[PDB]
Amino acid sequence: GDRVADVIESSIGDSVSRALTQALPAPTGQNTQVSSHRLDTGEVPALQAA
Amino acid sequence: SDRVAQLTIGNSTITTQEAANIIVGYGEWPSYCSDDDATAVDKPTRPDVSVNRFYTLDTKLWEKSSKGWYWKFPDVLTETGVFGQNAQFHYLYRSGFCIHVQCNASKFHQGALLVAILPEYVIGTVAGGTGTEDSHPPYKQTQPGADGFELQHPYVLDAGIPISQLTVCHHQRINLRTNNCATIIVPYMNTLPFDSALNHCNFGLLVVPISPLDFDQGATPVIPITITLAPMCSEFAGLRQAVTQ
Repeated sequence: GDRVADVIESSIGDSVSRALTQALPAPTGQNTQVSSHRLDTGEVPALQAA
Repeated sequence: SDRVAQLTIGNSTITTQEAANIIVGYGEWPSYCSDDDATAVDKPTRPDVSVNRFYTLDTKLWEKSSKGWYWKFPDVLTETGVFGQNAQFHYLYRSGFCIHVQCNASKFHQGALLVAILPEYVIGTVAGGTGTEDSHPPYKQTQPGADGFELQHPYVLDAGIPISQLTVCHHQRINLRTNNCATIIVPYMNTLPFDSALNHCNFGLLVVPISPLDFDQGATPVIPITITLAPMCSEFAGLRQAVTQ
């Protein structure tokens, strides 16, 4: 018997484990693709934030 | 999405966090020679990663009373790597370039450099000062290698042409408040589709402080400048023994 909106709109009792991930099949090592020269701005795949 | 750049060519990679943009010289990308334009019948070797990659020459120190330096191309890379052996072993040569100049300093330093690409930068002499002697420059000064040569009279670029109008060629400006890199991409420039790397120099790279470097003592007084350059779309032809000069 739920009537107020503070309990209909609730997430209490959410037992499902919300995961950000997904296990995918990796039977072999990852293959390598062919790559060329890039001489552009904006995109910097070597600069990271540990 | 403009002040960061990753220049990847070959087995080399330059990251930048304080870029301006990339200049493409005269609006043309480097390329290979057509069959219409070619004349030599030999099949040219096109080594794609062993010579098309970034090389790093040496460092010059920007002091207060620095006047400028020039580096002649492709004299910079004739004693360096697999590029500089093929250039010795071959008679012809054809490549573009991607020049990259680094000068990092604080947010309490100030200064500006003009980084220009002048084709066919022929060198002049002071004529003894008086103007009577038809003197000529030595080989040390015409083609000085990767250690470069310093300008004595940078107003006239040691050729009688003014520094002011040099921004009609390719250029970027390294303003230490705004940037610390300068990327210029140069195509092949010649009347001929091919030429020899050891006798003819296609262009010169001028680095001139228009504004003097200034800092208050307490800071770091040593501010280097490093030239970093990649051949692009390189081609070689005409194979014989190796000759240095």
